[PDB]
Amino acid sequence: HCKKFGGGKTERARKAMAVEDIISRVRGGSSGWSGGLAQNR
Amino acid sequence: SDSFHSQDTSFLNELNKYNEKKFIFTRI
Amino acid sequence: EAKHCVRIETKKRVKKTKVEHRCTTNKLSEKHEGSFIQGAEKSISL
Amino acid sequence: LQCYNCPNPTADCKTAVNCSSDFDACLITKAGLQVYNKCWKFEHCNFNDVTTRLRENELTYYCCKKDLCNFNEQLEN
Amino acid sequence: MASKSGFSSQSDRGKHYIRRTKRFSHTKSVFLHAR
Amino acid sequence: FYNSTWSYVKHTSTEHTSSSRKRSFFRSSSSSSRSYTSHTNEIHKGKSY
Amino acid sequence: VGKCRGILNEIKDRNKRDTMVEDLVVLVRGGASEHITTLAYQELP
Amino acid sequence: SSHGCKELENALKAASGTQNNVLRGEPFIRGGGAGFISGLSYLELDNPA
Ligand SMILES: *[C@@H]1O[C@H](CO)[C@@H](O[C@@H]2O[C@H](CO)[C@@H](O)[C@H](O)[C@H]2NC(C)=O)[C@H](O)[C@H]1NC(C)=O
Ligand SMILES: *[C@@H]1O[C@H](CO)[C@@H](O)[C@H](O)[C@H]1NC(C)=O
Repeated sequence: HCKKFGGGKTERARKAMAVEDIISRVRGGSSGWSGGLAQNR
Repeated sequence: SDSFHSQDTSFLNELNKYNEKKFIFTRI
Repeated sequence: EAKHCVRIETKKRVKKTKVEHRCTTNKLSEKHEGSFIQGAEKSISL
Repeated sequence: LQCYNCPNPTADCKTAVNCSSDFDACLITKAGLQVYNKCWKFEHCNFNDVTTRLRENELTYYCCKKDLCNFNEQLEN
Repeated sequence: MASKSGFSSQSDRGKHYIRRTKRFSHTKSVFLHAR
Repeated sequence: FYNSTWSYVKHTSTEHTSSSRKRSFFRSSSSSSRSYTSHTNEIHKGKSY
Repeated sequence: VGKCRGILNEIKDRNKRDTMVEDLVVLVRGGASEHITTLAYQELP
Repeated sequence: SSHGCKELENALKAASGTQNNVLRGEPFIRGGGAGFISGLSYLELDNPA
């Protein structure tokens, strides 16, 4: 009854990059309370 | 598309592009 | 607000006829609100 | 449909199978060497869907009518 | 746009057009000096 | 101190409608609708202490 | 007989530049270390 | 027979808003303890006196 046809070209190109970098350094003050400031400002 | 058989031609062309940039810097 | 609607019909025969409507409407609303509060205090104490 | 089925590239899909539902079209697809045949679904001839399911980007296909229509050489070239 | 004509003949001609534009710009500035 | 606040809205719409049917062994209909809206809102505040 | 013809054309160009720049300098001179530091925090005291 | 029906729309919106909020304060003290001076001269915006 019917004949059905097609064709074509598909293209995808991707570039994706994510960088996360945190430094939290505390010099001076006691180990515990400098560590507390290092962890949670 | 034409009919007297009935017969069709269809054409498609597309370019879909997406770009995103997100930069956060904080120094204390 | 205004509505202004007019209508005319005509026919003539030994044949031609016209029936016709044209009408136009206007609406307006202005709304106004205003407030002004002013005040002063002095206090001199010795 | 009762189609030839080859979900994986097969340059001469002769794998006729009794997916013998009556009223519905088959698929033939040629993507160069990447030739495919399926007990496809009727009510379809969408290039984007074929590229999706068959994972092919240059393919040529027919949604050929009803039963046994879809032997591998029905696509010329 | 929509056009039709006929006699035995038919001739249908439709058109659509859209030109939608959005243009937004917000700025905030704060200067806070304490001494 | 003074605290001052103004608020204004002007809403206007204008519309036109037309119909015209004619018969003279040739038949015709003709119709036009035209609508215009202009809407303005202004709010103004000055506060001094 | 019938012959039909048609075109659809479409564009959606959308751009969304967004930026924040925040500079805070705190200077504290004199007093005890404890108060000097907590004054040197980023919030007003 | 011949028929033709033609439509146009042309909506437009334009909004603009500006704020300026300037606050200035200069508590000044002579005399009294340095700590009471700094405590009192520190401007509390909810109670500026
Ligand atoms: C221009 O067109 C857009 C898209 O239709 C309009 O945004 C719609 O507005 C209605 C009424 O406010 C909302 O119900 C829809 O949810 C909106 N759609 C989107 C995707 O935001 C916009 O209002 C139009 N602009 C003008 C000035 O008429
Ligand atoms: C930092 O401290 C706050 C307040 O005590 C708390 O709500 C938060 O969860 C803490 N976060 C971390 C990582 O310790």
